[PDB]
Amino acid sequence: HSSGLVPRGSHMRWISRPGWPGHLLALAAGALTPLALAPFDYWPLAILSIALLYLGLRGLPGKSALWRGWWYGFGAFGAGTSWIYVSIHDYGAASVPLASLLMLGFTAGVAFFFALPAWLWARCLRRDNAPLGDALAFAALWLALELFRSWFLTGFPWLYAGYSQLQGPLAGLVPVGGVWLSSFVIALSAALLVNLPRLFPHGASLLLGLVLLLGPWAAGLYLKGHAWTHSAGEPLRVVAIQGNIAQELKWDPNQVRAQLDLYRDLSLPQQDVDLIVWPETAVPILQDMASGYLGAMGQVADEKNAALITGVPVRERLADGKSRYFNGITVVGEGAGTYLKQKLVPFGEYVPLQDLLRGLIAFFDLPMSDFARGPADQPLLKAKGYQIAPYICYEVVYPEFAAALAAQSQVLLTVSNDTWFGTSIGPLQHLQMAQMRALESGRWMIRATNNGVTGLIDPYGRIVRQIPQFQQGILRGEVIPMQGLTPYLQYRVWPLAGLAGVLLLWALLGRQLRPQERRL
Ligand SMILES: CCCCCCCC/C=C\CCCCCCCC(=O)OC[C@H](O)CO
Ligand SMILES: CCCCCCCC/C=C\CCCCCCCC(=O)OC[C@H](O)CO
Ligand SMILES: CCCCCCCC/C=C\CCCCCCCC(=O)OC[C@H](O)CO
Ligand SMILES: CCCCCCCC/C=C\CCCCCCCC(=O)OC[C@H](O)CO
Ligand SMILES: *C(=S)NCCCCCCCCCCCCC
Repeated sequence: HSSGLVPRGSHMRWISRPGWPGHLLALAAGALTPLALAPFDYWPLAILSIALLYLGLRGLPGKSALWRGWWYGFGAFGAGTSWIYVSIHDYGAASVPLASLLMLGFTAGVAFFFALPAWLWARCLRRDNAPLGDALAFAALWLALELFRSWFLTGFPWLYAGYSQLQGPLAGLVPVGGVWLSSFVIALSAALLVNLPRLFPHGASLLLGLVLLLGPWAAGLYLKGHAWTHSAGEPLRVVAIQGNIAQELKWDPNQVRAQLDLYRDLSLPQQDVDLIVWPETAVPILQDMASGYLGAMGQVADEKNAALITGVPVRERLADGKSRYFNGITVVGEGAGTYLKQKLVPFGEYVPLQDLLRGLIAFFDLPMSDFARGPADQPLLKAKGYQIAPYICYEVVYPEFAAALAAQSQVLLTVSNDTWFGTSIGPLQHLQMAQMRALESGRWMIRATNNGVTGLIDPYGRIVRQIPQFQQGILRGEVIPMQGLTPYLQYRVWPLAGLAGVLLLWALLGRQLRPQERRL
């Protein structure tokens, strides 16, 4: 049998005990997670962060476990996504005290994405006396935890631990089970290293712990660089245009026309290529009222035997009066199709509780928007006879959602505007998650940005071609259409999710099961 409590005199009990020291370690532990992500990319920190949290929950009761999970999550988001403050301050025009209070509220609320599972772990799931089962149960809890984060309210799938393995040794597992399997193995390892000393007395158990600990790592390295997809056709020559049109939230007539003339003038001279791509809302005019600018741009592409792909605000006139808006992208030239954004950022593209909050937002002079969600099932964009999966801005962040469109495609395309966050680590984290989509999908991704990290991503998630951010530039490069299905795109989460459900159900039942001192 095993208690698990560290022997007295080791200076390690405060970690797993109720009180402020254990919470402060958890706060710092959570703050490691951005370190393991881009741009720092110290991926072993991801294991340490989770290992520290797992250890800090060992003896803990439910009420203090909940708050210790809140402190961990507060450190993760307070350090990992605090960069959201830049958009609110610099482009929302809010003062620093105001913007600080908003971000303080946000990360304190978002920190409950780690508080709730911690509380669930303590009250119902944790088995301190079974080291091997506890590690599996914790890993399977980590999956549920991130899966829940993708779904709840609108979802905030930021800082998944799995993204640290994009260029890490576990990159071989990402095409197999997605970012989900990557997070699962990082948590599983982290709990095994904690409980590994407890298996030293026992040979067979320790051996089994070592296979579970290092087996998947070996499997990830063995599968690193393996191509599950095959060439579908001749390479496409791609030109992406990055015009640092200063974001003006008050959108004014004289700067609009200079946008239309900037993107045109930059496209014409480019010697013939297969694809011209423009970033998010590259043409600022509504789709219906830009027939002239759009129509001319198609013939310019036609003379260049090319397809032009650009983001454009799209309007829908209802039967009664006023319109409805969408953040769309459309294709002209050698191609067709128009895609409408489905995932909308709350408080950026729309107001989630507009009736109460509208007046409140207005008194503090905060920007508001009224974009609407795209339909459930939309066709893919067509360009030179190929199926191009479209992603606008942070739709790339939702892995299950991305996989549905990534399948049934031969190339991946995203246009996004990272201007809002400036020189912070947001755009790099955002970009990193875009590369994971290429690695899960075994497809090339074209990423054109209004100003931040435009590039071409090979099917291994590696950035083969890119241009400097924060300056006007053009990216010339070649991407290859891809055929075939990765295992992750074939089966998605369900194989791993079912395994996790079993492990959670086992732990839940096994925690309360009589250990062969049966009453019957
Ligand atoms: C003591 C138990 C033994 C275990 C080993 C020691 C554990 C503590 C080690 C490091 C935590 C301190 C890290 C401080 C928090 C990370 C720094 C940070 O958050 O920087 C992110 C930055 O804000 C992005 O812009
Ligand atoms: C910085 C916070 C200090 C707290 C740490 C105290 C205990 C360290 C625990 C485990 C090893 C983590 C150290 C790993 C060093 C970084 C990993 C690395 O070398 O990555 C290279 C980089 O990713 C190329 O881009
Ligand atoms: C979801 C968005 C958040 C909505 C609200 C979520 C729950 C808020 C509960 C209390 C708020 C004020 C907390 C006051 C501090 C509570 C301290 C406490 O309970 O400590 C117990 C101790 O840790 C055990 O030993
Ligand atoms: C370990 C402690 C973790 C918690 C930390 C505090 C969390 C409090 C919440 C919001 C603070 C609002 C201020 C956020 C300031 C971030 C500013 C920022 O990241 O800007 C990047 C800059 O542009 C790069 O050049
Ligand atoms: C294009 S949309 N890129 C912008 C990325 C914005 C990141 C900000 C995310 C804020 C989401 C909060 C939702 C809260 C859910 C509970």
